[PDB]
Amino acid sequence: MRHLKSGRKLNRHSSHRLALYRNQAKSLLTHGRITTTVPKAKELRGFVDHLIHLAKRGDLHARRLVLRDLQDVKLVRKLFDEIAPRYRDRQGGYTRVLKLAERRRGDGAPLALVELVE
Amino acid sequence: MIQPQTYLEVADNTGARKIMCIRVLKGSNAKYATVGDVIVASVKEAIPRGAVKEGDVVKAVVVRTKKEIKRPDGSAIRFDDNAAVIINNQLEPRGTRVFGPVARELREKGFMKIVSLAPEVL
Amino acid sequence: MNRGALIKLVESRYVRTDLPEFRPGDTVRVSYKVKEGNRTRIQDFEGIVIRIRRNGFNTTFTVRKVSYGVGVERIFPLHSPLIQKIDIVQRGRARRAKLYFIRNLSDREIRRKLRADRKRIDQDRAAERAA
Amino acid sequence: RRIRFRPPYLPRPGRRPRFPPP
Amino acid sequence: MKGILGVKVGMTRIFRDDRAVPVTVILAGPCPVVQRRTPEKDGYTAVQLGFLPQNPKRVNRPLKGHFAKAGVEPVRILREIRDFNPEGDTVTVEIFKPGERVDVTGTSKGRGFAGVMKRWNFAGGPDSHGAHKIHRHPGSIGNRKTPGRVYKGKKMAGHYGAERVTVMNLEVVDVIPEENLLLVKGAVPGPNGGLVIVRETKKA
Amino acid sequence: AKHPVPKKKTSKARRDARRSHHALTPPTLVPCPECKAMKPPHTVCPECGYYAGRKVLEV
RNA sequence: UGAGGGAAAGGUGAAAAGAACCCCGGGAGGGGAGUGAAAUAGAGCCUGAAACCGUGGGCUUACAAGCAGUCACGGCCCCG
RNA sequence: GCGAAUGCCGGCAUGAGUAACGAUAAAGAGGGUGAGAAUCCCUCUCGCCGUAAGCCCAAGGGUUCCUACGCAAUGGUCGU
RNA sequence: UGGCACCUCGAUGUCGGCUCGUCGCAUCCUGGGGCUGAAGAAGGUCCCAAGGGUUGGGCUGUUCGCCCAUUAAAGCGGCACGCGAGCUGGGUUCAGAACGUCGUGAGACAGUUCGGUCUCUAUCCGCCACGGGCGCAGGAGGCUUGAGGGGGGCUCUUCCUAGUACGAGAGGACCGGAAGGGACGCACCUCUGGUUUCCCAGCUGUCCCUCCAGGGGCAUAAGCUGGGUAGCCAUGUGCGGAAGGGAUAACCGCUGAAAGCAUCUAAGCGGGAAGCCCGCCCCAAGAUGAGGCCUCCCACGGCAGCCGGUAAGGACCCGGGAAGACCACCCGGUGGAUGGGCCGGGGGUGUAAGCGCCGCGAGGCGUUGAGCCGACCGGUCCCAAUCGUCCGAGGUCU
Ligand SMILES: [Mg+2]
Ligand SMILES: [Mg+2]
Ligand SMILES: [Mg+2]
Ligand SMILES: [Mg+2]
Ligand SMILES: [Mg+2]
Ligand SMILES: [Mg+2]
Ligand SMILES: [Mg+2]
Ligand SMILES: [Mg+2]
Ligand SMILES: [Mg+2]
Ligand SMILES: [Mg+2]
Ligand SMILES: [Mg+2]
Ligand SMILES: [Mg+2]
Ligand SMILES: [Mg+2]
Ligand SMILES: [Mg+2]
Ligand SMILES: [Mg+2]
Ligand SMILES: [Mg+2]
Ligand SMILES: [Mg+2]
Ligand SMILES: [Mg+2]
Ligand SMILES: [Mg+2]
Ligand SMILES: [Mg+2]
Ligand SMILES: [Mg+2]
Ligand SMILES: [Mg+2]
Ligand SMILES: [Mg+2]
Ligand SMILES: [Mg+2]
Ligand SMILES: [Mg+2]
Ligand SMILES: [Mg+2]
Ligand SMILES: [Mg+2]
Ligand SMILES: [Mg+2]
Ligand SMILES: [Mg+2]
Ligand SMILES: [Mg+2]
Ligand SMILES: [Mg+2]
Ligand SMILES: [Mg+2]
Ligand SMILES: [Mg+2]
Ligand SMILES: [Mg+2]
Ligand SMILES: [Mg+2]
Ligand SMILES: [Mg+2]
Ligand SMILES: [Mg+2]
Ligand SMILES: [Mg+2]
Ligand SMILES: [Mg+2]
Ligand SMILES: [Mg+2]
Ligand SMILES: [Mg+2]
Ligand SMILES: [Mg+2]
Ligand SMILES: [Mg+2]
Ligand SMILES: [Mg+2]
Ligand SMILES: [Mg+2]
Ligand SMILES: [Mg+2]
Ligand SMILES: [Mg+2]
Ligand SMILES: [Mg+2]
Ligand SMILES: [Mg+2]
Ligand SMILES: [Mg+2]
Ligand SMILES: [Mg+2]
Ligand SMILES: [Mg+2]
Ligand SMILES: [Mg+2]
Ligand SMILES: [Mg+2]
Ligand SMILES: [Mg+2]
Ligand SMILES: [Mg+2]
Ligand SMILES: [Mg+2]
Ligand SMILES: [Mg+2]
Ligand SMILES: [Mg+2]
Ligand SMILES: [Mg+2]
Ligand SMILES: [Mg+2]
Ligand SMILES: [Mg+2]
Ligand SMILES: [Mg+2]
Ligand SMILES: [Mg+2]
Ligand SMILES: [Mg+2]
Ligand SMILES: [Mg+2]
Ligand SMILES: [Mg+2]
Ligand SMILES: [Mg+2]
Ligand SMILES: [Mg+2]
Ligand SMILES: [Mg+2]
Ligand SMILES: [Mg+2]
Ligand SMILES: [Mg+2]
Ligand SMILES: [Mg+2]
Ligand SMILES: [Mg+2]
Ligand SMILES: [Mg+2]
Ligand SMILES: [Mg+2]
Ligand SMILES: [Mg+2]
Ligand SMILES: [Mg+2]
Ligand SMILES: [Mg+2]
Ligand SMILES: [Mg+2]
Ligand SMILES: [Mg+2]
Ligand SMILES: [Mg+2]
Ligand SMILES: [Mg+2]
Ligand SMILES: [Mg+2]
Ligand SMILES: [Mg+2]
Ligand SMILES: [Mg+2]
Ligand SMILES: [Mg+2]
Ligand SMILES: [Mg+2]
Ligand SMILES: [Mg+2]
Ligand SMILES: [Mg+2]
Ligand SMILES: [Mg+2]
Ligand SMILES: [Mg+2]
Ligand SMILES: [Mg+2]
Ligand SMILES: [Mg+2]
Ligand SMILES: [Mg+2]
Ligand SMILES: [Mg+2]
Ligand SMILES: [Mg+2]
Ligand SMILES: [Mg+2]
Ligand SMILES: [Mg+2]
Ligand SMILES: [Mg+2]
Ligand SMILES: [Mg+2]
Ligand SMILES: [Mg+2]
Ligand SMILES: [Mg+2]
Ligand SMILES: [Mg+2]
Ligand SMILES: [Mg+2]
Ligand SMILES: [Mg+2]
Ligand SMILES: [Mg+2]
Ligand SMILES: [Mg+2]
Ligand SMILES: [Mg+2]
Ligand SMILES: [Mg+2]
Ligand SMILES: [Mg+2]
Ligand SMILES: [Mg+2]
Ligand SMILES: [Mg+2]
Ligand SMILES: [Mg+2]
Ligand SMILES: [Mg+2]
Ligand SMILES: [Mg+2]
Ligand SMILES: [Mg+2]
Ligand SMILES: [Mg+2]
Ligand SMILES: [Mg+2]
Ligand SMILES: [Mg+2]
Ligand SMILES: [Mg+2]
Ligand SMILES: [Mg+2]
Ligand SMILES: [Mg+2]
Ligand SMILES: [Mg+2]
Ligand SMILES: [Mg+2]
Ligand SMILES: [Mg+2]
Ligand SMILES: [Mg+2]
Ligand SMILES: [Mg+2]
Ligand SMILES: [Mg+2]
Ligand SMILES: [Mg+2]
Ligand SMILES: [Mg+2]
Ligand SMILES: [Mg+2]
Ligand SMILES: [Mg+2]
Ligand SMILES: [Mg+2]
Ligand SMILES: [Mg+2]
Ligand SMILES: [Mg+2]
Ligand SMILES: [Mg+2]
Ligand SMILES: [Mg+2]
Ligand SMILES: [Mg+2]
Ligand SMILES: [Mg+2]
Ligand SMILES: [Mg+2]
Ligand SMILES: [Mg+2]
Ligand SMILES: [Mg+2]
Ligand SMILES: [Mg+2]
Ligand SMILES: [Mg+2]
Ligand SMILES: [Mg+2]
Ligand SMILES: [Mg+2]
Ligand SMILES: [Mg+2]
Ligand SMILES: [Mg+2]
Ligand SMILES: [Mg+2]
Ligand SMILES: [Mg+2]
Ligand SMILES: [Mg+2]
Ligand SMILES: [Mg+2]
Ligand SMILES: [Mg+2]
Ligand SMILES: [Mg+2]
Ligand SMILES: [Mg+2]
Ligand SMILES: [Mg+2]
Ligand SMILES: [Mg+2]
Ligand SMILES: [Mg+2]
Ligand SMILES: [Mg+2]
Ligand SMILES: [Mg+2]
Ligand SMILES: [Mg+2]
Ligand SMILES: [Mg+2]
Ligand SMILES: [Mg+2]
Ligand SMILES: [Mg+2]
Ligand SMILES: [Mg+2]
Ligand SMILES: [Mg+2]
Ligand SMILES: [Mg+2]
Ligand SMILES: [Mg+2]
Ligand SMILES: [Mg+2]
Ligand SMILES: [Mg+2]
Ligand SMILES: [Mg+2]
Ligand SMILES: [Mg+2]
Ligand SMILES: [Mg+2]
Ligand SMILES: [Mg+2]
Ligand SMILES: [Mg+2]
Ligand SMILES: [Mg+2]
Ligand SMILES: [Mg+2]
Ligand SMILES: [Mg+2]
Ligand SMILES: [Mg+2]
Ligand SMILES: [Mg+2]
Ligand SMILES: [Mg+2]
Ligand SMILES: [Mg+2]
Ligand SMILES: [Mg+2]
Ligand SMILES: [Mg+2]
Ligand SMILES: [Mg+2]
Ligand SMILES: [Mg+2]
Ligand SMILES: [Mg+2]
Ligand SMILES: [Mg+2]
Ligand SMILES: [Mg+2]
Ligand SMILES: [Mg+2]
Ligand SMILES: [Mg+2]
Ligand SMILES: [Mg+2]
Ligand SMILES: [Mg+2]
Ligand SMILES: [Mg+2]
Ligand SMILES: [Mg+2]
Ligand SMILES: [Mg+2]
Ligand SMILES: [Mg+2]
Ligand SMILES: [Mg+2]
Ligand SMILES: [Mg+2]
Ligand SMILES: [Mg+2]
Ligand SMILES: [Mg+2]
Ligand SMILES: [Mg+2]
Ligand SMILES: [Mg+2]
Ligand SMILES: [Mg+2]
Ligand SMILES: [Mg+2]
Ligand SMILES: [Zn+2]
Repeated sequence: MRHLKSGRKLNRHSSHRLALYRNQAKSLLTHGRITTTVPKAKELRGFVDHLIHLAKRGDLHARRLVLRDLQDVKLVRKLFDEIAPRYRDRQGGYTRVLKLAERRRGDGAPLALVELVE
Repeated sequence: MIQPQTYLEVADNTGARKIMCIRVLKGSNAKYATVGDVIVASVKEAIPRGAVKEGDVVKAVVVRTKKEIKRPDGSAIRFDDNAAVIINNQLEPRGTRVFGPVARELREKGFMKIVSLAPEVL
Repeated sequence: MNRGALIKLVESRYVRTDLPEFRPGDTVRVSYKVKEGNRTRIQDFEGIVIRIRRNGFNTTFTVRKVSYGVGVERIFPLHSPLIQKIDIVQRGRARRAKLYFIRNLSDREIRRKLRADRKRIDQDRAAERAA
Repeated sequence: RRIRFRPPYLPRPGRRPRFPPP
Repeated sequence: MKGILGVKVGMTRIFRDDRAVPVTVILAGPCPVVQRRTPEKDGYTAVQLGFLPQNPKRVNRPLKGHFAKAGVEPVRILREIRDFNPEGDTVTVEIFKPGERVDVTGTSKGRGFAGVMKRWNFAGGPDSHGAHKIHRHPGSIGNRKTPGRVYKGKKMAGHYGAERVTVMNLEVVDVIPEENLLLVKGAVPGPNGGLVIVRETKKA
Repeated sequence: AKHPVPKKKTSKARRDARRSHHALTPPTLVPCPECKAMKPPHTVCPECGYYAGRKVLEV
């Protein structure tokens, strides 16, 4: 059973799944759009959003928090200084996931892209 | 939740100090005794020359349990040990005093004798 | 339909508001109606509150006291009609929500770990300066 | 319920494998 | 022999005469009658009740027509109560009065593919003393050459739950007609949000 | 555990019997409203790169 | 380890005349073109059985009980 | 003169698209190359070893070393 | 326990236990009876009865048995002495060792003793679950009848009646009525109580970012510790066994001959079991004997037939779901609250960081119930369910 449980396991233990979510956040805040598997993508959404929405808050605490997942001071800075601001008046929903048409070759994995909004 | 093997403190002055449950007299197959039930039990530790002595097989009623007893008023009460007062075949205490509080259920179960001898009833 | 809202509606006829706020570590006196065949009386029970479970009208708190050398813990529904009043006998300063640890502590020891919640005490005095 | 104790007819398995053949 | 559709909303307990009363809360009315079954026409007797309103944009034409004929706005769910003919053309919780006793059907929570232990309270295996990978296994299922086969209905692991369960003789503790609420004492199949049926009880 | 094994060879008829459910269903595919090329629905069109009216991909 | 044990594996065509060139393909392979009496003799090559695997057609089959056939009648399809 | 010798040799079935794909140290993204990329190169990130899972001798192997060009087959997938 | 030696020695694994049971009835209990050396209560003995029930522990490999504490009762047997492709492996078949005994000896024993390899993959039938296909003479969307099945079926204590009947007395009812249990079943999660792999906090070593402050990884597949929401859960909670109708068993009878009397029977009619039928709960029209009701579509093109476009509908695809291995079921798909984010509440945790103050310091106090904050109850189109494709009747004959 699984009745009413939010979150995937993505065939990773606890420690790894977190890592996974971070070094995607990092890749996505860096490049603004990445491609993964559709499920990992779907989960990336919320993870990033919160960090984005925190940068939006802008305060020191907010940085230090965001910095716990992202680690990179330069990055956080591009997050706060260049990223947060385009969403001042956006109320949640700072990411979008769009499904790609082709499956990967080696394993036939369904791919999607995740990107930051405008 | 007293069940056979369970050791319980005796809270009277019979002289027995620790007794071990050996039956729950409550049906042909009760899994557990709670407050106000009677167990048969052997005595595993007594003090010298009480009325009761090591190895005696006696009856006792349960007066404290470490597992909480729920009450129709939605409340519950729970004690720090499980206790019994050794009794005679007409549910009278064989002891002359009982020490510690006892659960109020003992009254509804007609052990008023032990209840009054008790210093506090919760 | 808002199911949660609906439950609250039903619970609403039964919610109290006349009882004092208190926290884990506070020492408290609960005056509880009690039946005894035949008088139904009020038996106070005074101890430290070691837990408060919060779930709305269903929050319940737990009180530990020592009684003639045996420890007692008793669980009351925060909204039980069967509670007459609750008298804060003492504010205590815990550092955690659930205080089960005082179960294995010497009456000295508890006293060290649960010092008088000086802030919330002075605060109590602040009210009762009543106009 | 038989009294005359019923000896086993068979040895409890087992010893060794004819590995390999090639 | 009255009855009514409704959705399960949840549990709390109330206090009544210095007692906690576990209750499940059910939103019951209002259920409009949308067909009657008659012995002449149908061969037996019952009301078809509708329940919960539906977006007419979602109501296909065969259905829209059935509703139409019964002069009734679209409903999410249709279910019959058997041998019940209400005077009115709408059944509401008013038909139950606190202190009545009722039966409740609903659909139990699915447990999916359940093992023999969760399903049937089998005793499983030892967990030590030598037990080799059988700790929740069913044990033996059979005899030998006679009868050389397995019984129909041999208890086994399979799907479990998400079935019709009717729980009987529960006490109506209160009814709140201003809100279409039914407070039945104790517990009812299905998840909060499940659809349930409340019938006047058969146990007497 | 005692090494279960098939008691008889499975007929040509009986394997193929089993295999009655092995047929693939062809990809479900729609026309891309922009370049009229066929594609999985709900995917970004890989021919023109449009989705929901707009360009989303260089391709 | 060693003494020692100890296989499988023959055949284009008369003649390489062993398929230039084009076409699809990364290639493999193939389609044309060419050679040849013959190329399902095209080199993975005489002949090319059988088991085994396919594709296309005819008859048949989802209320039936079976060493799978045999005898009878009927239906459909083929050859007159 | 074969149908049986748990016969001999060989070929092809069944089991079955089933078990498995060899340590639960672990991955993610971007860029490149390419007909083709989860699997090759490069960058960032994350994990694992660190009396080792790093380094040096010796046996034993015997070119496996370094470059260029390749991907039929070997590589438990893929493969540039 | 034996006799026999018939399948099986190109293998039918064998004691006991565990697990799962199912059946017999020569019934242990519980229901119903006759007789009694049956006053009562209790009990003897026999008859009817297999629906349900039939406990926990000491000894020993043990089955068996003895014993302790109970109990309504602690039934006996069959199923390869049921069940090793289900587990065990204590015991009895091997190899080692020893004792007693026997043998000069090697060794031996229906003696004793310690030790001693139990085999991932289910083809078929059978079983538990779930689909796919086709069918149910037009195609569709709903709602149902229930043939036939399956489930369930236990029992105690106390009190009232009544210290009455009965009995010197001790003891002590029938009938009728009330309450409270044991075990078991189905559900549930309000409470109690678990868990809750990252929801919060503390803590040590270490490497790091960025020196401090603050943080990160690793110490497990949570480093450790204290707590812990939903969910899934029992020790927790609700409810179940029936009632009731009918036909019967043994048994008791009414009327009544053959047989002027008698007779429960030959004619006929009563009463009578926990058992039987129904009733309760669940499954169920592949019930091919393929049922019924309500609503929707309709006479479309060319030659009980085929082809093509539609009709009502349907599927595909997508967002999901206390539904679920896949499948299936259910909800939603911008005419939208489906999931994601954001917002509010809940709930956990238990007073963040920063800064000001006090202390030499470790710290402490205040800002501050602060900060963080999964799933729960809601709001809100910010993000994504864009756009679409394909199926699908034209109704056989008397
Ligand atoms: Mg489920
Ligand atoms: Mg699980
Ligand atoms: Mg969810
Ligand atoms: Mg997670
Ligand atoms: Mg999930
Ligand atoms: Mg992985
Ligand atoms: Mg995997
Ligand atoms: Mg983990
Ligand atoms: Mg870890
Ligand atoms: Mg999309
Ligand atoms: Mg796709
Ligand atoms: Mg590949
Ligand atoms: Mg002694
Ligand atoms: Mg709620
Ligand atoms: Mg409301
Ligand atoms: Mg008092
Ligand atoms: Mg329903
Ligand atoms: Mg199981
Ligand atoms: Mg169960
Ligand atoms: Mg269980
Ligand atoms: Mg067990
Ligand atoms: Mg177990
Ligand atoms: Mg064990
Ligand atoms: Mg073993
Ligand atoms: Mg194990
Ligand atoms: Mg048979
Ligand atoms: Mg199901
Ligand atoms: Mg009320
Ligand atoms: Mg629920
Ligand atoms: Mg097996
Ligand atoms: Mg094994
Ligand atoms: Mg084997
Ligand atoms: Mg095998
Ligand atoms: Mg076989
Ligand atoms: Mg074959
Ligand atoms: Mg074939
Ligand atoms: Mg087959
Ligand atoms: Mg040799
Ligand atoms: Mg030649
Ligand atoms: Mg030649
Ligand atoms: Mg020639
Ligand atoms: Mg060429
Ligand atoms: Mg080319
Ligand atoms: Mg290339
Ligand atoms: Mg070529
Ligand atoms: Mg070609
Ligand atoms: Mg060619
Ligand atoms: Mg020519
Ligand atoms: Mg010629
Ligand atoms: Mg030829
Ligand atoms: Mg030739
Ligand atoms: Mg040839
Ligand atoms: Mg020749
Ligand atoms: Mg050939
Ligand atoms: Mg064919
Ligand atoms: Mg038939
Ligand atoms: Mg037929
Ligand atoms: Mg013929
Ligand atoms: Mg022969
Ligand atoms: Mg063989
Ligand atoms: Mg062979
Ligand atoms: Mg053979
Ligand atoms: Mg051979
Ligand atoms: Mg041969
Ligand atoms: Mg051979
Ligand atoms: Mg061979
Ligand atoms: Mg094969
Ligand atoms: Mg498969
Ligand atoms: Mg298989
Ligand atoms: Mg498998
Ligand atoms: Mg292997
Ligand atoms: Mg596998
Ligand atoms: Mg591996
Ligand atoms: Mg491991
Ligand atoms: Mg790339
Ligand atoms: Mg690659
Ligand atoms: Mg490649
Ligand atoms: Mg790459
Ligand atoms: Mg790899
Ligand atoms: Mg690389
Ligand atoms: Mg790790
Ligand atoms: Mg070191
Ligand atoms: Mg040397
Ligand atoms: Mg060398
Ligand atoms: Mg070599
Ligand atoms: Mg070199
Ligand atoms: Mg080289
Ligand atoms: Mg090299
Ligand atoms: Mg190279
Ligand atoms: Mg290669
Ligand atoms: Mg290649
Ligand atoms: Mg290759
Ligand atoms: Mg080559
Ligand atoms: Mg290879
Ligand atoms: Mg390869
Ligand atoms: Mg390999
Ligand atoms: Mg014999
Ligand atoms: Mg013989
Ligand atoms: Mg013999
Ligand atoms: Mg024989
Ligand atoms: Mg034999
Ligand atoms: Mg054989
Ligand atoms: Mg054989
Ligand atoms: Mg054999
Ligand atoms: Mg066998
Ligand atoms: Mg066997
Ligand atoms: Mg038996
Ligand atoms: Mg039986
Ligand atoms: Mg009998
Ligand atoms: Mg009797
Ligand atoms: Mg008798
Ligand atoms: Mg009598
Ligand atoms: Mg007598
Ligand atoms: Mg007598
Ligand atoms: Mg008799
Ligand atoms: Mg008799
Ligand atoms: Mg029986
Ligand atoms: Mg039986
Ligand atoms: Mg024993
Ligand atoms: Mg012992
Ligand atoms: Mg024994
Ligand atoms: Mg022993
Ligand atoms: Mg012995
Ligand atoms: Mg014995
Ligand atoms: Mg008796
Ligand atoms: Mg016994
Ligand atoms: Mg056997
Ligand atoms: Mg047996
Ligand atoms: Mg046996
Ligand atoms: Mg056996
Ligand atoms: Mg075995
Ligand atoms: Mg055995
Ligand atoms: Mg067996
Ligand atoms: Mg076998
Ligand atoms: Mg088993
Ligand atoms: Mg032994
Ligand atoms: Mg042994
Ligand atoms: Mg030996
Ligand atoms: Mg010895
Ligand atoms: Mg000797
Ligand atoms: Mg001898
Ligand atoms: Mg001698
Ligand atoms: Mg001698
Ligand atoms: Mg011999
Ligand atoms: Mg040993
Ligand atoms: Mg031995
Ligand atoms: Mg085995
Ligand atoms: Mg083993
Ligand atoms: Mg297999
Ligand atoms: Mg199979
Ligand atoms: Mg078979
Ligand atoms: Mg079907
Ligand atoms: Mg189907
Ligand atoms: Mg539907
Ligand atoms: Mg009908
Ligand atoms: Mg029926
Ligand atoms: Mg049938
Ligand atoms: Mg009386
Ligand atoms: Mg009862
Ligand atoms: Mg229970
Ligand atoms: Mg809850
Ligand atoms: Mg709970
Ligand atoms: Mg709770
Ligand atoms: Mg709790
Ligand atoms: Mg965290
Ligand atoms: Mg650290
Ligand atoms: Mg640095
Ligand atoms: Mg520092
Ligand atoms: Mg590290
Ligand atoms: Mg490390
Ligand atoms: Mg690790
Ligand atoms: Mg941690
Ligand atoms: Mg806890
Ligand atoms: Mg913990
Ligand atoms: Mg929880
Ligand atoms: Mg339970
Ligand atoms: Mg009856
Ligand atoms: Mg009758
Ligand atoms: Mg007469
Ligand atoms: Mg006569
Ligand atoms: Mg008669
Ligand atoms: Mg009668
Ligand atoms: Mg009669
Ligand atoms: Mg009578
Ligand atoms: Mg009964
Ligand atoms: Mg049905
Ligand atoms: Mg039904
Ligand atoms: Mg039908
Ligand atoms: Mg039939
Ligand atoms: Mg029908
Ligand atoms: Mg879907
Ligand atoms: Mg799904
Ligand atoms: Mg839909
Ligand atoms: Mg659409
Ligand atoms: Mg939403
Ligand atoms: Mg939302
Ligand atoms: Mg929230
Ligand atoms: Mg809040
Ligand atoms: Mg709160
Ligand atoms: Mg502070
Ligand atoms: Mg602070
Ligand atoms: Mg200073
Ligand atoms: Mg909040
Ligand atoms: Mg969230
Ligand atoms: Mg709106
Ligand atoms: Mg389109
Ligand atoms: Zn396009």
